Amino acid sequence: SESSIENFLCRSACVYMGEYHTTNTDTSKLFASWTINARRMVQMRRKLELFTYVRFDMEVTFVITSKQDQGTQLGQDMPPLTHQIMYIPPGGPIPKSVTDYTWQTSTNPSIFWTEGNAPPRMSIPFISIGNAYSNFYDGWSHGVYGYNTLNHMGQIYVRHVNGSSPLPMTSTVRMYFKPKHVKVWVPRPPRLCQYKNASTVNFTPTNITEKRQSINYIPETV
Amino acid sequence: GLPVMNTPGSNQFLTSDDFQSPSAMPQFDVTPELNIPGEVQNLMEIAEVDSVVPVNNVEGKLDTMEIYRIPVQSGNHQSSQVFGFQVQPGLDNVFKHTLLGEILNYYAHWSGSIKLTFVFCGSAMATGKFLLAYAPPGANAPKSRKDAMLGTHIIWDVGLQSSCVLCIPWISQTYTSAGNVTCWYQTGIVVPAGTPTSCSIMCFVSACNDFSVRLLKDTPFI
Amino acid sequence: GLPVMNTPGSNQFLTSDDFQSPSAMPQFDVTPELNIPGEVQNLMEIAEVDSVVPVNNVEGKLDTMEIYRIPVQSGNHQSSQVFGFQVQPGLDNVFKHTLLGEILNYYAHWSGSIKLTFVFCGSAMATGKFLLAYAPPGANAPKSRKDAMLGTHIIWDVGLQSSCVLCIPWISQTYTSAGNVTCWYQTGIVVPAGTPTSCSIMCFVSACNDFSVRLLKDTPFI
Amino acid sequence: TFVFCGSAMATGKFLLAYAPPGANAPKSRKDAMLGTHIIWDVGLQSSCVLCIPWISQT
Amino acid sequence: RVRSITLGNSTITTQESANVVVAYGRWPEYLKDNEATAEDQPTQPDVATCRFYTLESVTWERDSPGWWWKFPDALKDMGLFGQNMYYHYLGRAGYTIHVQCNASKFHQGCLMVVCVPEAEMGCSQVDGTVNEHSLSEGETAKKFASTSTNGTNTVQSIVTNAGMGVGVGNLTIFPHQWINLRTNNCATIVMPYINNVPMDNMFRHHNFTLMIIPFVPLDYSSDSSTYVPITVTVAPMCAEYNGLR
Repeated sequence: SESSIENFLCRSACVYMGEYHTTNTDTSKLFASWTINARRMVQMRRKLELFTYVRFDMEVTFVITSKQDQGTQLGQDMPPLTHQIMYIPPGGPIPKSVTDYTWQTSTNPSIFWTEGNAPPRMSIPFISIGNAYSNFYDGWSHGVYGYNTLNHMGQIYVRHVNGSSPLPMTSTVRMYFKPKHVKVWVPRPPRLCQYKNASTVNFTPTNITEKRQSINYIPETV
Repeated sequence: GLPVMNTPGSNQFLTSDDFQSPSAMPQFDVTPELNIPGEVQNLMEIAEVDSVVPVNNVEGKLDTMEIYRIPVQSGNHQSSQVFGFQVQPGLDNVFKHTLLGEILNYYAHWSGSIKLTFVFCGSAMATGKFLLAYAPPGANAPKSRKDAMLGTHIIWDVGLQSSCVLCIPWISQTYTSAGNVTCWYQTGIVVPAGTPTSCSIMCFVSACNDFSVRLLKDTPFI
Repeated sequence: GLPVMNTPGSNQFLTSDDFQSPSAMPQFDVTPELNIPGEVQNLMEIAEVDSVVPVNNVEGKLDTMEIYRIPVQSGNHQSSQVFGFQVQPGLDNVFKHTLLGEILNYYAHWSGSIKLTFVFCGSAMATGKFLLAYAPPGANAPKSRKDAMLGTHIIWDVGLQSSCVLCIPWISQTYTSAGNVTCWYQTGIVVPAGTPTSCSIMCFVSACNDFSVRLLKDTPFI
Repeated sequence: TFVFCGSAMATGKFLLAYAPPGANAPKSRKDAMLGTHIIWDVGLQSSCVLCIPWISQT
Repeated sequence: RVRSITLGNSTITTQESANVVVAYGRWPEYLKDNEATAEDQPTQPDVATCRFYTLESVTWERDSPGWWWKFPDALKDMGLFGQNMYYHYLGRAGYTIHVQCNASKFHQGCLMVVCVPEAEMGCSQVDGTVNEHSLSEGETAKKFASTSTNGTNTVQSIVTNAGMGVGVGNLTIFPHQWINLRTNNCATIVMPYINNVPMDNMFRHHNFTLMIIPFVPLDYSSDSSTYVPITVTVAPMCAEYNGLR
């Protein structure tokens, strides 16, 4: 009953930790970004490789902290900061800067939040025109091996909701991920190799198990 | 209206909570389910499958197929030992990476009973006898064929049976304090003319119907 | 009184929430509704209307009415091709800005079936024949009139019918991997004396009854 | 009807393939496998029977 | 004690005491009526799909790591089944695989016969992309290796990892049979259609892979035959395609 599929997988984990600033000279360090694939968190990856097709809902909680730079200016009296967290479905537009029009589009679901309150949280349905996600794919996209276009699940963008010419602060986000209502099909043998990259199944040859003294060896009874 | 009183535990994010969550895409109808063959409800369905044991895990043969073959030699050697090991899945290197072994390393406490199966892979003209002996946990390994005969044993005649199955009741975890299994030459192998010389034994391990696991943890393999 | 316990998620502003709200003008009676004609319940009611396709979208004629007219020429040319295009709404520039095309660009996944309609706008004395051929997705475009006749086709005689309707079943999105439609001169146009020389074909696209859309997003047009 | 007259200790496999009238003879084992065939294991059967429907002359 | 089976204009003979594995308990069938009811039109040829297609034989010797075949792309030149792979854009099918071998009673050996669904294989070098020609040769079996491979574009086909980074003793989780030469020399596996969509293209996607691996190597003595041939015969079952009208 503790070996049920739901108790084995319905558990939370930190999957991404990014940093983003209020003012900078880089314009890519002004927002935080993460493509959502289930092959780049090594926590849940090996537990999912026991199965061939999976189907679940997704629940995401956010933990956000800030600090003021140690550059020059003290004596401030700042109000609490506001943060925007935008989810893009598979097939939506992608921003390029924090001042883009794409932060304001009516079809990207977004969350606004101010510090001191409870941490924010939203839930995602099973978003696939297919009938299950695919942990394994033996074939081509149309041409990249192993990758198909049915495992698109979206992206996450975070920025500050300041006005104009803000004060210099730097923020950090932790994204916590959790699957719900999980169903699996076609079990597979476990991975007896260390993972090399986050896209393929490539590996180096490793031994089957560890050695002992002889085929008759049994350690002494205490 | 409706006087209300906040209890402690408010506005915390607990990683193991089970609350409702706001959905980010309410105007979305999910794809209906498809009846894919091979649905899994429980991890005991994976542990209750036979898998091949790497018994010959000695120095030199850890990356060849020779690790799976027990080397039966020819001639008259009718008191020597063929093999021996302790029955300790999850800990011992013999049983560590099987299908039952990999599942047991996600849990901290487990207990059940094990089914072993031995298969003689020789030519159809070979005949002979073996003795398969089991000592309970606490007892020492036998040192001769005679005192193995005075315990719990079974005499296996490979000219009449190609396989012999063995159920072991009392299995758990915490210099062994575990049971063990050994095999002894009763007779020796007799062949006619124009046959291969050597012969081999293979071994399969699985779990019986009652098997319990508790306290999901991290796996110590990656 | 009434012991109460705050759960995490308290005092956050989630952009997708659906809570009650305090009204700012409670002593206000709204104007009653008026039965205006033309009420819309669903965006599929807009997509299921015919609209004119700009098939002749070549260089030079993109801001004239000449973009909507297919140029049927006179003489004897009874094997040449009249037009051809892929059936890919939302992506292809032919179908991109129609009434069905503009609705499909608010959604990230869609699938259904399409109705095409062709109208011959010549004089009442012109007669001739055309061949309208459909290739499924995956198949190549035909290169002659003969191999278009060996597929799924229809022979359209504009002296007897002014219009011909065509339903296309398997439509979705993700160098095409889509179906296509082509038109071929079977005979050529025959006129009497004292008639205009050239003639034109127009094309209308709409959506059939079953059409599904998912994952509302931002539109990539402004 | 085909009968294998070997010793009792011999084992192996054969492929018996039939092409209809009009079709060419196969040139490999692979394209004979892509037609109508049967895999005959002489360690388990000593004989294999075969019925052929469309027979005539000119 | 011989049963003879006919499909179309094909006839093979088996032993009627053979033991059959159905893959996950599921026979093949057609997709019923109304999962895509409106305009998605299916059809089935049924005529020259249900007949036995016999591949060639492979030679088993003392040093043979194994053989594998991709399904489909191994039936792409097999007559009418390879024809509908060209004309139709979508399709699905199930299969019945017979594997047979001919040996004496003076030989010994042991085979594993397994059908691995979506056997996604890794490249020989770590930072590389696998080529499609190193995955399949069509009707010709590829070969595993008894040592670790190198070079570029090669599949890391050491037999102990099975090209998948898993332990080869654990492929009993898949539908499998054992062939032990001092017992039976036949194996039959029925394989339904398994995918995450109802139909799909047949040149871009490999559904499953048939693998044959010797655990106990073949050995013989003085004047016996130094080889054993293995024969694979495939019958497509309940195949179905998109409509063209």
